[PDB]
Amino acid sequence: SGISLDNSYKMDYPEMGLCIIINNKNFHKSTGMTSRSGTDVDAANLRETFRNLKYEVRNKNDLTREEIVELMRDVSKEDHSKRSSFVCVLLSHGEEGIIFGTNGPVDLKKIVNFFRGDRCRSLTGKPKLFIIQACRGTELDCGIETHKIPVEADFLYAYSTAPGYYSWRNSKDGSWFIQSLCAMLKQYADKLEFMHILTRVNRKVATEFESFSFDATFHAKKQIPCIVSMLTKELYFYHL
Amino acid sequence: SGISLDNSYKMDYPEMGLCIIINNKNFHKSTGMTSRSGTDVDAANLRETFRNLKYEVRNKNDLTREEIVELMRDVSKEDHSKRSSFVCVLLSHGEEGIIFGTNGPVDLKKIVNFFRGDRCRSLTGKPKLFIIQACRGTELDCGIETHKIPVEADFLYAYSTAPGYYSWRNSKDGSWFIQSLCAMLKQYADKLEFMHILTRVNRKVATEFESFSFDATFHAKKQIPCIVSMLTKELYFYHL
Amino acid sequence: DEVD
Amino acid sequence: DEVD
Repeated sequence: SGISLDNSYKMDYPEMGLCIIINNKNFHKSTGMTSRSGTDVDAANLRETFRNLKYEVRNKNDLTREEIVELMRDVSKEDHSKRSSFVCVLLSHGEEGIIFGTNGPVDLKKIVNFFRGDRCRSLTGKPKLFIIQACRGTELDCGIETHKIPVEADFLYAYSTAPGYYSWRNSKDGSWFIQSLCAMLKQYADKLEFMHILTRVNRKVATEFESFSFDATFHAKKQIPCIVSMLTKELYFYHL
Repeated sequence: SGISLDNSYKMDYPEMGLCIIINNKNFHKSTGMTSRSGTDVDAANLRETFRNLKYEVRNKNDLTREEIVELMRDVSKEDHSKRSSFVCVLLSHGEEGIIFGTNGPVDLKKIVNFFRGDRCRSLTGKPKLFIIQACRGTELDCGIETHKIPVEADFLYAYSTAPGYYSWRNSKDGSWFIQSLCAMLKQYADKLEFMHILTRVNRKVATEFESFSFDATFHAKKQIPCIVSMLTKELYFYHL
Repeated sequence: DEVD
Repeated sequence: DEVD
């Protein structure tokens, strides 16, 4: 044949892959965690969005920390040979490095380790995307007026917010991040590379959103998401 | 005029901006830190590389933690009005969230806060790039065979390694990350967007490098860098 | 608006 | 090869 390049992930396997959405809305009383109003808007948006990208979407609601770990374990032990990629979406309370089951926390590193290059072989070399709508701390942004491959390779963490910061969720419209994510995937998934889509998501969140609160502490605050990429190639959701 | 788009940073200011390189090779005996052999290759590579991108490069060697903070403070208080961007390169020992002066550690967050959108106004809306060659922990990768804008917006952290992991440096060739970074900037800065350049850097490091050590613990280990983007636009180093 |  |  003629000259061949290689800087984009192969996305023309028979299946695009799984999209696991963990939607945690109601939390055991003993945890002391509030209900996450509007998260169902988010779960439903994501479901539709990723359906249109031809992912096999599985929605899960209100999982204990035990259920989260066993679900991720089981999904990682499936044969993904015919799938191009893996996507997992976490919607819950959180803190830096941490996501909450309905009855207590889960180390994010525990969840993602299941999918390490050496531990999930049918996903080695393929993009593993973790999209996390959850707090990474309690800081507020007050804004300003304007072997042979690493086992950690081929991961992408699309964080809703900067390290150390709260993440904002609107109980009517859904979270700022997920709203913006789905809109940008809708409009640009058939033409832009994923990092450039996520960059549009950064700008949308940074520019179009600002908290309104009766509490001065939480009023007029801003948010910037955080793209953490360990990808080794460009990711286009379409192929030719 | 005709229709105008806006998804790329304006990089046609009179100056591209500063490139501050902090090259820490020799450390006070009391710290117990080893000399970072090969880092001078790195500093020299970066200097040449960013010179060709028309940055005003300033190299600094062997700075105490005090000197680092006062340098960053002073640079942040300059008038960057005529500059398109800011780049800072840190070459030293480190741990997660932390970079070492010659006499002790500096919080990375302390350094970057100087350049927050509300604290450095002549850089508000402009890309602030922090390139960090330093350890983020002590994990080894054994590999597998194959107001109106947020104050944290418009930052890019190009980490040499994944969170929690060692970062590898070759005493003859320089560090894996910086070697790969400069090569990819050399070959692709006049045609690719910065995220796509950094993705090529991920792959180069992930595929072409593997440690050789007489010590079994540190032998045959791999590395994947980590792009952490809070950018709101595409960044091309050239303009039209 | 609420935080997570 | 050495670590930082």
